[PDB]
Amino acid sequence: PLYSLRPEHARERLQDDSVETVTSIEQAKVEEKIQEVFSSYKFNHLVPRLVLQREKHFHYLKRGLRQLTDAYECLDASRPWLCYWILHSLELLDEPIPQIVATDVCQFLELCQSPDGGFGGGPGQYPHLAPTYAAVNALCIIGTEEAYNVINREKLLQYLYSLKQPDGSFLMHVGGEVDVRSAYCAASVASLTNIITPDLFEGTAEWIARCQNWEGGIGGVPGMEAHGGYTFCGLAALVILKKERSLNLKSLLQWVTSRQMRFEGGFQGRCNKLVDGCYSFWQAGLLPLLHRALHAQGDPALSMSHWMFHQQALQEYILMCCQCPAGGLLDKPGKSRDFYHTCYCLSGLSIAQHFGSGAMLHDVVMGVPENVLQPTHPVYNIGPDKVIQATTHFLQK
Amino acid sequence: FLSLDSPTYVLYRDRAEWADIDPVPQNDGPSPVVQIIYSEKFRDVYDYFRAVLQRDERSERAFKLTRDAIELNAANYTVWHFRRVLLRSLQKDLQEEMNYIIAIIEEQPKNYQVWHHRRVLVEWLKDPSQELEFIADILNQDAKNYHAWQHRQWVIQEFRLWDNELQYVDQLLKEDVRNNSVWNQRHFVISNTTGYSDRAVLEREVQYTLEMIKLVPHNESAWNYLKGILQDRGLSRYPNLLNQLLDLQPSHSSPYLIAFLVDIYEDMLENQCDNKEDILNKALELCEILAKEKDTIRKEYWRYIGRSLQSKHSR
Ligand SMILES: CCCCN(CCC1CCCCC1)Cc1ccc(C(=O)N[C@@H](CCSC)C(=O)O)c(-c2ccccc2C)c1
Ligand SMILES: CC(C)CCCC(C)CCCC(C)C[C@@H](O)P(=O)(O)O
Ligand SMILES: [Zn+2]
Repeated sequence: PLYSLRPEHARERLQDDSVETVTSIEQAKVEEKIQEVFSSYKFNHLVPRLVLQREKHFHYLKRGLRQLTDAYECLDASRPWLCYWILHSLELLDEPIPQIVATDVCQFLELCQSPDGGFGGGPGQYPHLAPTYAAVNALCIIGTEEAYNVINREKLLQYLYSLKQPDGSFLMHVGGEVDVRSAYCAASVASLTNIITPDLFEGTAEWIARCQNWEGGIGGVPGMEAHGGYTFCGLAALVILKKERSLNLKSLLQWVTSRQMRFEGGFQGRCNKLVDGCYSFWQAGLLPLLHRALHAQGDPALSMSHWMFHQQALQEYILMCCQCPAGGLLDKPGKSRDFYHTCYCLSGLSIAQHFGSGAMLHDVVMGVPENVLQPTHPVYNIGPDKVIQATTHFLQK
Repeated sequence: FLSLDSPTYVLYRDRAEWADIDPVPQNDGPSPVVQIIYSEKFRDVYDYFRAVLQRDERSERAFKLTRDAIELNAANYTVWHFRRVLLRSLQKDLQEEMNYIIAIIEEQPKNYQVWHHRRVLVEWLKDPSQELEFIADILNQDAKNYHAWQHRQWVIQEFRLWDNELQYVDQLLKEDVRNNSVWNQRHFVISNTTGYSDRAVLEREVQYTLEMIKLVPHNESAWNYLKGILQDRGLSRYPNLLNQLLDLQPSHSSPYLIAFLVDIYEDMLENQCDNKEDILNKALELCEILAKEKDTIRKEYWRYIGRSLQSKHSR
């Protein structure tokens, strides 16, 4: 049956060593609700809900894309992301985006774009590399002579150069903070709109490295605990910067891998911390990169079939513990769905279903054959094709 | 003088001190996307914020206006920006400010702008006295708030405040030895103060680490830290480590060990050792238990340590 379900899988439960500390307790409670889910098949189990609410998440996404309740008042200043998650999530699920919204989206983002490069949380807000990423990384999903033109590649570059700091790392926004998160946005963007000068990220690779701590993973800023989100940022930025090898790849792999839960099946952003869907991409997003890393470096051993993580046990979690009855996906069972997770919780499924190291390919689609999503680029988390198109565009300039 | 929660709170249009100005409706274009139906109170505030911001009005009233724009969305970096400004110009009392930000942060600790806004103030006053204690209280609600720890690392570096941190680390360690964040804190206070090259220091830690290992065999932190402070020099450099870890197979087994060994045997296979054939299997063997028994979920990985080790150790 499904790995997660198997009998002897209840060996991978928590042994707290008859000791108890908040971490223990919490991990304990999760293992309960997570178990209850798996065990929840004793009465009927013919064609399990091992289905992916294609249409159900669609309403949530289709609708949420045009209007959001007063609840979303907290995302008031990150509106372009609210576009990015949805547009992406759709592509993953595979719903053509209406060529009429296409404009509106563009027409919207064009309104956030500050006259001084980059984009803003919304109409009339100061430019900031997060939304700016969102916006650009979004415009590219649309990939039309219309989207591509929205971006003022000239100014974007100037903005970037402003956040640019001496030690290499950029600020987030003017007078804002600094952490890998920053560099990744710069890189991700500049590369797409092909606006990189040989003197932009001077030192940046060097900095993103000072981030990799004693745990082999990477942290927000030098000295900070290893964290999956930042890690993805750091590595990805370097896959762009073509510096992967600058880190201790072996000390890194060891970690990521330990990030998967020997029980649940998903990942934990940090050692000794509850599991969490979105990280299904943040963490497991890493291996498809670490693959390109080693292989490039010239390593044999690397498989030719999967990624270095239990792809099944991951899907077996995203599916049995992260989908909402009503729609959209989430953190862990019993947690208010939101377009963020609904995004990265799926991106984290595409990863686990698809493999493409070399000209060869081999998927592993758990659940019903109607659960295969579209591929997702390992570094940008967008159509592996909308990416090729995007670049193969701005380059002609 | 009011608050946004006080019953006697009134919108701004319905106010006198605010009748000599016209609101600025957020233009979302003819055909809006991902639009929010802002509540009356919320939508109102900002219509007024804009009007100010747009008029770069460095007024005392705009200031108060911000506090509210912040309560509605303390995640709005723009509003935070225009705030520091008002602080600059109106030349406001910064402690009067510190008190305000301690509050907010206490309220929404998982925020970015609210923290960075505390750092700004602090570097302005050049006085971190309050910090170490504050952060601590935050850490006493969430012994793992990233921001809290990060803010702390900065406050400790920028102001050379080490002296009494290693105690702190040890303290919270009792509280919850499994706290991976605290473990990272330790290796911050040491690598930056005494370092681990010191024979006594590296000695001291490793010993202790092992302690926490025996006390709680499955604490995946104690182990990552043991492998953590001994991995640079390589493990083959500390022979005894391979025997002690062997006196744990019984009432202390854990896949966290199975691996350390393998790890050890790896570094050994990288340093011309005797029995460059007895270990090479003694370990490839241990990779089995992992992938098929003790740590199967990581089967795919192990089934690579195996391959890798063979791929470079034969004939
Ligand atoms: C237990 C702590 C949980 C932290 N978590 C936030 C959960 C959010 C998800 C969205 C609905 C509300 C709750 C993850 C997280 C961490 C950092 C950022 C992050 O990047 N930080 C900035 C984002 C600025 S977008 C202008 C901040 O100001 O907080 C974000 C993020 C990402 C995109 C949009 C909005 C947010 C909050 C999310
Ligand atoms: C913006 C990105 C590309 C990636 C962000 C990745 C993250 C999920 C970041 C997590 C932030 C941290 C350290 C946690 C905070 O929520 P807290 O300090 O409250 O625990
Ligand atoms: Zn999450």
